[PDB]
Amino acid sequence: TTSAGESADPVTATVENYGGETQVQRRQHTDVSFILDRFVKVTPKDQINVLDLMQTPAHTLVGALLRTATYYFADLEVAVKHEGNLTWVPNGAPEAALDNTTNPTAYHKAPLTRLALPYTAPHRVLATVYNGESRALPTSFNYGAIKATRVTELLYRMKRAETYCPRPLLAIHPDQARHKQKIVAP
Amino acid sequence: GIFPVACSDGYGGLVTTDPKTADPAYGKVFNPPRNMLPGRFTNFLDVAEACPTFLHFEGDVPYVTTKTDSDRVLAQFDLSLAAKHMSNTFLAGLAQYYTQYSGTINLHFMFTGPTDAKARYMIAYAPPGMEPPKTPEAAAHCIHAEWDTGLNSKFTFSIPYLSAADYTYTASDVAETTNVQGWVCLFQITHGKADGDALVVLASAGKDFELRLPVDARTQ
Amino acid sequence: GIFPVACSDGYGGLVTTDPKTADPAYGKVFNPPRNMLPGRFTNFLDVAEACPTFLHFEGDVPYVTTKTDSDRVLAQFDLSLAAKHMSNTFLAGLAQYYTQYSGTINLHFMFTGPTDAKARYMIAYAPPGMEPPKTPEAAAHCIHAEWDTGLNSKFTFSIPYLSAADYTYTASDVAETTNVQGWVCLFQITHGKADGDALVVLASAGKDFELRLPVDARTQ
Amino acid sequence: GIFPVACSDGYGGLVTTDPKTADPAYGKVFNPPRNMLPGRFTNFLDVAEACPTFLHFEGDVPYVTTKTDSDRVLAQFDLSLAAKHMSNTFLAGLAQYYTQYSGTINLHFMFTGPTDAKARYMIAYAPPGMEPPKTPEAAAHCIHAEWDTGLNSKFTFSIPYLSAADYTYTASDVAETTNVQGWVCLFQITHGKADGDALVVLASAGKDFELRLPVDARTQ
Amino acid sequence: SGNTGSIINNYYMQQYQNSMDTQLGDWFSKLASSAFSGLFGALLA
Amino acid sequence: SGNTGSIINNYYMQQYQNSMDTQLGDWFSKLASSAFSGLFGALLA
Amino acid sequence: SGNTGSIINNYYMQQYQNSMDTQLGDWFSKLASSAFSGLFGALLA
Repeated sequence: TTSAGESADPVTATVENYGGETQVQRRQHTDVSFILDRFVKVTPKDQINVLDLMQTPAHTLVGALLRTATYYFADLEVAVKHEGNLTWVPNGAPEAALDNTTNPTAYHKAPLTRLALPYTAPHRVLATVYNGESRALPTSFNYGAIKATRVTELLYRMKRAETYCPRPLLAIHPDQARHKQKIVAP
Repeated sequence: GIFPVACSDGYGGLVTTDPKTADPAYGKVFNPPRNMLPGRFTNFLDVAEACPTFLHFEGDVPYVTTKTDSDRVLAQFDLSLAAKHMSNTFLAGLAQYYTQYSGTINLHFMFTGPTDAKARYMIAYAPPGMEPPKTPEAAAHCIHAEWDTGLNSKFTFSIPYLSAADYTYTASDVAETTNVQGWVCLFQITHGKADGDALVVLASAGKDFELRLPVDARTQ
Repeated sequence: GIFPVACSDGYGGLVTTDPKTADPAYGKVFNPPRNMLPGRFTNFLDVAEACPTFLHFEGDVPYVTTKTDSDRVLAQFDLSLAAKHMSNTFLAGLAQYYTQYSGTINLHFMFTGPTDAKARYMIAYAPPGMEPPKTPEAAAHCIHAEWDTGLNSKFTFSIPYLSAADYTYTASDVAETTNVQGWVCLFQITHGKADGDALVVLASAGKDFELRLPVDARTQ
Repeated sequence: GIFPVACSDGYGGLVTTDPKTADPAYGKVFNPPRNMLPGRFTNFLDVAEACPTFLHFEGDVPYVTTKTDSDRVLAQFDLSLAAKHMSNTFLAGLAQYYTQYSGTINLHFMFTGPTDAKARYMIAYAPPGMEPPKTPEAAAHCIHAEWDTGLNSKFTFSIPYLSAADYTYTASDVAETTNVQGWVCLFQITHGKADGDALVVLASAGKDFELRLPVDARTQ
Repeated sequence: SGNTGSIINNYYMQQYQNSMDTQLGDWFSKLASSAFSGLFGALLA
Repeated sequence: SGNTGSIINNYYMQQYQNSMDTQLGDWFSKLASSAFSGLFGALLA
Repeated sequence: SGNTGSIINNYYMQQYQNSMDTQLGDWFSKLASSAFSGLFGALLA
């Protein structure tokens, strides 16, 4: 389809332009609320872990796909394998309130304890990047902090996820003619 | 008595993608309002279909240069979403996190030459099975299309999805090096005083492009 | 057979704030009657809104003294519920057990001078971003208000809630020492024979003041 | 309180044939369409009833040769689905994975001689209890049937299911060597110039043949 | 109703769960809602 | 329907349990039911 | 609705499960559906 090449309005020259027809296309596996609510591993510290979603790595699935959005809203539920007792603390409380047990602790039940946390940020929508102080994110961009005796592996997933204002997403650079990796085979 | 159950075996382990939701612990939270906030996308294909993104050629550039010699092959790249030319595209950014796809892939071709340079091009789809064509005479027998540079300077050609199976793998096989999904060739046929002038290309998701089966194969 | 269940993993641990109620052990208890018993409050904000409580100034006093010199700044305190002046207030008593709030904070200003001493005052709200004003000329360009002492001797000024975000933290940050939520300044403009006379101040919850997200950060 | 249950004992172990389905882990999968695809069978008996398969005789052959001597016994094989003659049949292929059956077993008899060779045959069912008959005179007193070779060259004789019990074992007993389910004998009565000519036989499931109680006794 | 979050009915009736209250025969919500507002004198725009 | 034996409805809906089939727009039961029977010629009693 | 697969109703109500959203008083699906197609000039067969 010949177009106006610079107006940057969307054009889709479909396959009917040279004969043929299009089929019914289903897009459930690329939905933004379906692709983001599954568990991802992050590396923990020993005791205190702020529950920021931008400490998910950039090589994983829903860490590199969360950074597709500029602004995101999602309720977090965590799943942490620990020993001792794990106290969750809401957004913006003093970090001395991690030791107190009136805050929502979870007693140790083998092997791990998963629990659903609300969106406790003051902002209407969180963000993945912010040019305010030249890390380089405010202290308000967190779901709170969890503190145990020694956390071993704590996992994030983010549900009811709404995303806004897309950002570029990068696949790794081939040095060959095409990036050929060893696919699974019998 | 009490209601007897059987604590069944094999069930109840922690699965990372299950539809079981975790029990709450801290209720009565009212969020700040977010309604009619600008720039929301719902599915990742609508970003990939409404926003085309550049390709990659020799020299880390998105444009391809007209050729003032007897050879008329501007570009000839294999058709996969793990290709070398498709690598910096957003369409192959999210197709790095899936296993298999189907549907058309739009290619957008904007000519950036001056008003006195004229040229015409062709793009053909060579299905797999033999060697890809090296001349526009031999590539006339593909599912091709031609266009010349005039007032509207952009051309969009939808790559057909021809396959035996209904879905094709978005990851080219590590050992198998024949690339048996297909080649796409674009040539120049002639040019008038179009030396050193460019043809910037783009790629977008098609009208009926849909991906499938998400995995996490670590971001190359 | 019996009804099969799957004893799911990750669920069922003891959470201290959960809505699960414990199983009873000792029933058939009838309490003594308590109906229409005087002095019941339902929410802690209604006590904080219907009952204003004093502030704290230099010398452990709630009143501020008129100033017989060229300097006209009676009081200038930063606006937080973890401030030094707000510390003995009931409003900052229960705001020590939450994380963030929103809404107006009423300030009540009762003048306790004799019938021959007259004065007039002003109170301004300096939003954060630059230094707070030190003269009533410079503080005329805030969201201010003036009143003079006459027959009705009490003045109530509702502090506006201006913020970028929808909720602001009730705990001032430990490291960050700029106090980027705001200042509130109250001056005297003039006074007639009001030397040594007082202005007792109070604070109450506003009409639309509501707190959020309770924690337990140990009672300082 | 919470809903009390009793985690019952003895129940909930992993059984390999149970009707409990496993909990899913990865949803939203749409298969490629398969509708009206050719060659579908639903039950394994319909393949065994609509497609007859050959038998096994001495010399690894399916055909039986006419006999030019005083002895007139073409074949005499015991009636079991673990027999030697029935071994290469598809009907005894799937009856190796069950324990017991009932119903008729069709035997198909195609004559492959030239147009000048004529013969007639008989097939009798000798129920268990005494020795099987060795002459067509003695086997006239069974539930027999005769046919001669003419224009239609195929004959189908349905073996009756006579038994005390309602179901008979498809596995002949290891120690018990009398084969107390029955014999089936087929003879020739005469032949005209049919020397060296064949009678290829087949076997199929009957109209009312149905198997029962699947096991896995390792494919002999 | 409290800090309950269950839509199902309770298992134990009402009297093996709590202590039943008995009638015989609130304030600060009425006190905070009778608050004076506006002005005291003739205002201008 | 298979080797299921439950009268209760499934917990997971239909699409988190199986893979959904898609229409586009059997044999040996029709082959075994068209089988010839009886005789081929004129029978007697 | 998400990655849920349960046909039963939730146990915890709605406000002990998620954070409730508040109204006050989408784009790329409208952007991708206004895409131009067909041709630009007079076509032939």
